[PDB]
This record gives sequence, structure tokens and C-alpha cells, in this order.
Amino acid sequence: HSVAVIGAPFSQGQKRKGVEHGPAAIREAGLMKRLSSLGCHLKDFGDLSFTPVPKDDLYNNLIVNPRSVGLANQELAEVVSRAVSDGYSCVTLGGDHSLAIGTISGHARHCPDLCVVWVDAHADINTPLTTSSGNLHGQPVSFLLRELQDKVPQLPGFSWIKPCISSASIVYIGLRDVDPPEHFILKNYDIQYFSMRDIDRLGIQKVMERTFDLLIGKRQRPIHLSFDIDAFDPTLAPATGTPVVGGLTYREGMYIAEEIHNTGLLSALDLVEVNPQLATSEEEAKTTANLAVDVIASSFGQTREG
Amino acid sequence: HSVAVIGAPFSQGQKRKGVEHGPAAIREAGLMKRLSSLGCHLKDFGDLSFTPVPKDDLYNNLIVNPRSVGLANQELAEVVSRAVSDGYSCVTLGGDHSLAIGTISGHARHCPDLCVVWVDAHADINTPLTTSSGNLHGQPVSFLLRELQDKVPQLPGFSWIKPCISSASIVYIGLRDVDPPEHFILKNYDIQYFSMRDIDRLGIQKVMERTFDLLIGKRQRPIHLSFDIDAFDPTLAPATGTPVVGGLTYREGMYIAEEIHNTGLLSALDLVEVNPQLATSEEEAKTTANLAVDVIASSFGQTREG
Amino acid sequence: HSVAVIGAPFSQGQKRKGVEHGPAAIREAGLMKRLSSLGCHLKDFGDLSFTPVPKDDLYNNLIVNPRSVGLANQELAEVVSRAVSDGYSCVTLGGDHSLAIGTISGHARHCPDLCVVWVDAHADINTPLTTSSGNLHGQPVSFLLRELQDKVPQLPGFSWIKPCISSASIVYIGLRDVDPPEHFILKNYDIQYFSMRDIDRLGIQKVMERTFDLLIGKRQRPIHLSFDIDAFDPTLAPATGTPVVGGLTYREGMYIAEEIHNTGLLSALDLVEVNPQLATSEEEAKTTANLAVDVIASSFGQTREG
Ligand SMILES: N[C@@](CCCO)(CCCC[B-](O)(O)O)C(=O)O
Ligand SMILES: N[C@@](CCCO)(CCCC[B-](O)(O)O)C(=O)O
Ligand SMILES: N[C@@](CCCO)(CCCC[B-](O)(O)O)C(=O)O
Ligand SMILES: [Mn+2]
Ligand SMILES: [Mn+2]
Ligand SMILES: [Mn+2]
Ligand SMILES: [Mn+2]
Ligand SMILES: [Mn+2]
Ligand SMILES: [Mn+2]
Repeated sequence: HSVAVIGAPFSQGQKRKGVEHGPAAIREAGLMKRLSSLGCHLKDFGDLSFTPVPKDDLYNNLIVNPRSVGLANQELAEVVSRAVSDGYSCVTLGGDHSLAIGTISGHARHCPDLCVVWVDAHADINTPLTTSSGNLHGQPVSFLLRELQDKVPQLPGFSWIKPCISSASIVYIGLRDVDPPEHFILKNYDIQYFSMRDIDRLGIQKVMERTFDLLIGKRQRPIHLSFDIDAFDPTLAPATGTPVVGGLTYREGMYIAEEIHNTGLLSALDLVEVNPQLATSEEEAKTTANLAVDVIASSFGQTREG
Repeated sequence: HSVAVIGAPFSQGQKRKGVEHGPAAIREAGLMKRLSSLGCHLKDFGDLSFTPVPKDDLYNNLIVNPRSVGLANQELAEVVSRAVSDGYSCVTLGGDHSLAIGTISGHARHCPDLCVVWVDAHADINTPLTTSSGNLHGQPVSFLLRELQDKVPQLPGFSWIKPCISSASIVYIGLRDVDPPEHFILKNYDIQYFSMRDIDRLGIQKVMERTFDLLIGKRQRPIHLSFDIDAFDPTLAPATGTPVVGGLTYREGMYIAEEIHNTGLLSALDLVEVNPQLATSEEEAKTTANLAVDVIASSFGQTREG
Repeated sequence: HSVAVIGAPFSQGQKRKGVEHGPAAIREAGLMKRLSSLGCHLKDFGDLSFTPVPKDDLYNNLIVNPRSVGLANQELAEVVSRAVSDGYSCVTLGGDHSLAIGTISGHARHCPDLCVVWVDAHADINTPLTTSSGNLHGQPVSFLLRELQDKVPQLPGFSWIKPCISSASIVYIGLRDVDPPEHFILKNYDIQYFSMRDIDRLGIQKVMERTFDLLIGKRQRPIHLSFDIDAFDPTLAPATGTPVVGGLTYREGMYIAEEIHNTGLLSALDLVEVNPQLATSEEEAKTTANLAVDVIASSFGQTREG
């Protein structure tokens, strides 16, 4: 049972400074010791240094840093693919959520039947034609879903990406801030999700049951858990760039991670969008980083009953 | 789909200064743009100025400002009745909860088969003979309930009031601070309520399902939503006159409002008891006012899934 | 209906100063008036002064203040036994949880068929051979449990203790910080528990139903409620020695207590581990003390509906 930890200090998928310090904050909160204590054999890749791209001008006068996000993701994908091939479950510390483009591509490279659990306040499924921000961290799923590719134009630095999962192969949990074109996309391609409303109705236990039934009800598949810290209520995870009131409780987040662990299928985990600079106090930054560690640890077997 | 907004800056239903600034606070939290964005056609009646009453002495050496509360409500009912008759769903911003005497009377004047969902930590059903405070914001339901007529003395300024709701036409949600004579009244007239305890047991989905079965299970009826901000836990809505621990969560509040919207029958809404002056900080005032806007917006169609 | 209140200002079951002030803090939060208001006839035993033991050296170079904890508990057990004998439901205010040794022994003397509901973030069932702290407040169940007596060494000051609880006769609620030897003990003796995880799944209503089915499903038994304030989430009860995130909500705590009261079988209650000195502010101290009073009051009939 081996875990690779990769620091992906990326900020260019969005516009708020400081999310590149997320991996450091998470390590400082004791991630490595927590993983070791659960019996994980660890390989720390440290924090990647991504190759910059000169003159990375706006795409279509809207999409920011496309070539940089493309190249960093290509490089990240290579590291992830390599680590999976060497038998590691891959933990990637962000950094903004655009790096899921790289971790999922790399993961899918030799685990092409992987499935995705995307825990997030947001659907992150705008395309370059629907985004109203230009921020790639709100578009990553659009580049990964095969059903969407007729609707996704080719960005500079993105040509290496081949859409690698189907719309039946991703489930969202925690949605509460969805743009209308994203809502259209989720309905049009019948992508399954559990918004905070569904959690309010069903409860987190049934949500996880139905999630796994949809994804691995008929066959075992390596699971890719892409966890945006903003899934949690901002009272619990204030240090993040797009906080939305009414999020997961601490207990709900742990229960999700616990059930992920319980499948035995976790193969890769992203923990993204922790931005210590956006905390109004050091206490706020640390509680956010500590929560991130709790999620990762619970995902690899830490329980609440000993 | 048209919405009238009436500010009712009234404070004389109770003794704490500042609740008359509720409407301004709610407006400053961006109410009108939020309703507009939902597609609501808006008529703003502004904030009403109520006629003062000279020498408005205590009634029975106990009940405070009876004629002022009576007259202000008569005037409010007139504005409400007129807006409902012209085809608007009527949003009244308070102000203390005694103004529900006027909004429900005025609403019933045009829609006599209305039913009432009363979301509150309190039952607000004391009569002039049971009140231990003398505050009319804690008695408004007693003046409206037909079955209580013979137990409710005639107050100066109140003669215009015709009880318009039967005891089977109101359901309470969120109760946790109920005076013993209020409890007797609720039981003796078989008035249905879901206390915080019931919500703990059933969950808010079943609570809303049962609420609608009781009210509109036999026929469609216009719905009057009377929402006291103190229904929410004090941590979420600190700026209010009688906070009680152990209240609705943010998610529960939104769920109630969403289900109200989903009936298609919402005809009037009160958002009462926001008192910015009781905030310990400007942050606390704004979070309470923002919460008020979320309740109203959700009640008119804002969703958590886009 | 008679209730005896016993202050047990003991701190030597652990190493953090201040928990000996728990009883005064709880009294200051208005305990006696709250109990009177519910119709409780009260006998106040005041705060006991426990006989000190000179030269109370570590047992086995690890276990702290054993003779002092042994003797204080013997004296406590005598007071509890006497009060229960005289027809009182016994409320014991702590003080650290090592005093449950005393209250449960005293209680069991006249009510040998008693059962125990242990509400706590922790299992408190380490033995002198498994404790890693040496603190007796984390071992009291091991001395009470019949099935364990062959694995529990004889401590100085502890010879008066006769195990009086069988493993089928105690149920835990709220567990989330369990040491591995404790987990082993719970599984090996088939001791039933509902962790925070079980509550997330079942909901607190089902948890209480099953608790009582296990304890009193076949016959009526006097109930001993041992409530560690740290069962509650640290945001609600910060003034305590071993806080653990992800605890009971206020509503869940009240619901447990309400259900205890509804059995009609509550015979004794411990409210332990309030340490006002661990509060970072007087507000935090008072809110913890107030929460303790809420629990005790609800356990004796305080309702949320009047
Ligand atoms: N949907 C957003 C906001 C658009 C304006 O409403 C937010 C995307 C958030 C990215 B995340 O990784 O945090 O979920 C976007 O930038 O696309
Ligand atoms: N029930 C109260 C308190 C009486 C003392 O227990 C409070 C009523 C609150 C009015 B609201 O509009 O806020 O719910 C009253 O004044 O009647
Ligand atoms: N289990 C602890 C911690 C051991 C180190 O992990 C804590 C016991 C808490 C005592 B309580 O009365 O608060 O539940 C112990 O001292 O045995
Ligand atoms: Mn997000
Ligand atoms: Mn995201
Ligand atoms: Mn109220
Ligand atoms: Mn009210
Ligand atoms: Mn304990
Ligand atoms: Mn404990």
C-alpha cells in the first residue's frame, strides 16, 4: 500500500494570488506523518516546478494563461502516469483545480476505465465557449469528457489532451454554485450529481451508496477523487478563492472520504484550492490546511472509531 | 410573475430599538437585484410611514403601543390587499412580527382561502390574557385565528381586524421557545407544528412534505410564508431581538424556501425581526441581512443547482 | 420527583488544571433554578471535599494519583449510594471522568440491574495495562466492567471497587477518538457503541431507539447517564481538556437528553470535564457551562416545545 505525494503549486488556472502555497500549507499541517501512521509507504515527489511559457497571451481575449495551464498539466500528467504505473496511489496537492486536467489525464493514460468522484461547490464544467470568467480552474471537466468534445474548441497548449472519460463515469457531490450553461451541460449529457439539496434530502450515507452504485455497481474501477476544499462550508474552510455558504459539514466530508477508502479502489486523489493567503488570520489558514489533511488521511484509512 | 416589495419599518410590537431598520438593511444586502435576476417583475412600494397615534397608553397596564400597532397594521393591510389584488406576490420586509397581523389580514382580504407557513423559533400565539411581556410581536396569530375569537379581548385600534385563518390552515416550523399557555393553545386547538425536535427526527424534507399535505393536500391554496429570521440559529442570524440556540441550519432554511417555491403557490411572504442594531459588529449585521435576502430569493426560485 | 446535586471537584484523574472548577461554573450558569423550574425537589450536597492521600506516588511509573482517585471515588460512591437510597435521582457535577468510577459504583449498590449510557468523544475503557497517558479519566470503564476484571491489575486505593457492569449493559454514543487497545476491547467484548460515523448514518433518533432496545428492550432498568461534555463539538463546548472536532451538535445533544428523560428511568447523571480555565475567553467558559446546564435540564424534562 504505497502513496505518492505530488505538490502541484499552480495558480494560473485562476486570478487570486497565493493558491500556489497550498501544497506547503498542507505539508506543514502534518500530512506526511498522518499518512505514515496509517501504514502508507510514501514517495514524496516534492513540489513540481512547471515550465513557464513566454508571451502566454489571452485566448480569444478571455481565457487566461492557456499555454501555461496546458504545459503544466502535460508535465503533471507525465508524473502522475509514471507514479500510477509504479503502483502508487497518487495524492496531488494544489494549487487551483485546473490541475485535475493533468492528474486525470495522467491517471487515465493506463487506467482508462477510471471513474471520477468530484467533490466541490462547483461543477467546473464550463467550456471555453461558456466560461464568463476565463479562468481554467472552472473549466477542467470540459476537456476530459468525451461527449463534450464537439463543443470544446482547441486551446493553445491543449493539443496533447485526449478526452478520457464518459459522462456516465463522473459523479459530483456538494454542488451549490452552478452557472446556467453548466446546468444545461449536466442535464443535456445526463451527468449525475448530488447537490447540497440532494444531500439535505437523502443524507450523506445514501449519497455515497448511490454514487458507488452508479460508478462501480457493475465492475470494480480505480477511483479518482478530485476534492475541492471549497466543497466544505466556508466556516470550516475559509482559506479558498471561491467560498460558497451552505457547504459540507466536517462530518459529511469525513464520511465521504471514509466511504472512498472503504471501496478499496482509491487510485488518485486531488486536494485543491487551499489558498492560505486568503485567510484573514493564521488560525483560519491552519484550520483550512488541517481539514485538507483530515480529508486525505480519512481517504487512506483514518477512521473515527480506532 | 410579479413581486411587490413593501418595507414595514415597525418596532412598536416589541421594546428593542432598531428593528425598524430591518427593511433598509435587507434592501442594502441587494434584495431587488436578486429578485430581478430570477425574472421577477418588481413593484417597490418603498418603506411605509405609519400614522402615529397620540397618547397610545398601555392597554390593561401591560400591552404596549396597542393603537399604534393596530393602526400601522390597518394601513399595511390596505397596501398589501391592493398589491395582491393587482396581481403581485407580496414581500413585506420588517420590522417586528406584529406586522403579520396586517400582511395576513390584507392578503386574506383578497385571497380568503389562503394558508400560512409560519417559520419561527416562537409560536407568536399568546393572547392579551396570556402574554407575560405585553409585546404584540408575540401575539399576532391570536388575532388571526378564528377558533380563538372568544378568548381574545378587543384592543383599542384592533376593531377593524377580522380573524381570517382557521387553526387547520397554519403550520409552524422551527419551534423551540414556546410559552406554556402557547403550548396549551397549540394542543387545545390541534394546531400543527414541527418543532426543532421534529426536524431532528423527521428531517426537513419530510417536514416540508407533511406541511404541504396538511395545508394543500386536498386543494391548491395561496400560500402565505411568514418568516421570522430568528428561526435560524443565532450563529447564522445574530441580529435579532429574541435569539434562541439550536435553530435551523442555513441549508434547512434554504430547503424550506425552495419547497415553498416549488409548490408554485407562494402569494405573500413576510421577512421579519432583522434588527441590525443588535449586531455585535457590522459583519454580524450584514450576514443576518444577507441571510434574509437568501430566504426571499430562494422562496421565489433561486436554486442551489443553477 | 427528587434530585440530589453533588459537586465533585476532582482533577487528579488527569493532568490539566482547572476541571475542579467545573461544578462551580455549572452552578453559576443557573443549574439549580433550571432544575427547580421543571418541578424538581432539590437536595444540594454542595461540593464534596475529598480526603487527600500523602505521597500518592505514580503507580508502575505511569499511572497518576491512583490512591487519591481511588479514595475520592470511594467517598463519592458512599454519597451517591446514600442519596439514591433516600429516593433521589443523583446529578454529579465534575470534575474529570474518573469520578464515574464512584458514581456508577455508588449507584449500582442499590440498583444492581442499572444500565449505562456513556456519551463521550472517547471510550474511557483503557486499562492500567493499555493506557498511554497514565490518566485515570481515560480508564474508568475498565474498573467497572465485569468481563474485563481478569485483565485489570489491582491499583493502590482501588481494592474497595467491585465491578458491577456487564458489557451488554453499557452503550456508547459519540465516539470519535478511540485508542487501538480500546477498539480491541470494544470488539472483543462485543460492547455496543454508536460512533459519530454511526450517527452520520443512522441519525440521532435511530441511535436512541437502538440504544434503548439494547438496554431496556426486555425490561425496565434504572439508567445511569454519564455525559462527558467533550461529546459535543469543540465549537459548542470549547472549555474541556481533550476536545475532538466533529462532535455532537447542540440539537443532537438535546435530543439524547430528551430521550433519556422520556424513558422515565433516569436514576443518575454525571456531567463531567467542564474545565473553565481552558476557555480562551470568559464567553467560551460561560457557553460551555450553559451547555452543561442545558443537558442536565433536558435530561430532567426541559423540552423544546413548551
Ligand atoms: N464557475 C466559476 C465562476 C463563474 C462566475 O459565476 C467558478 C469556478 C470555480 C472553480 B473551482 O475549481 O473552485 O470549483 C468560473 O470561473 O467558471
Ligand atoms: N413569547 C415571547 C417571550 C415571552 C417570555 O417568554 C417572545 C415572542 C417573540 C416574538 B417573535 O415575533 O419574535 O417570534 C413573548 O413576548 O410573548
Ligand atoms: N484516551 C486518552 C488519550 C490517550 C492518548 O491518545 C484520552 C481519554 C479522555 C478521557 B475522557 O473522560 O475525557 O473521555 C487517554 O488518556 O487514555
Ligand atoms: Mn469549487
Ligand atoms: Mn473546483
Ligand atoms: Mn421569533
Ligand atoms: Mn415571530
Ligand atoms: Mn470521558
Ligand atoms: Mn471524553
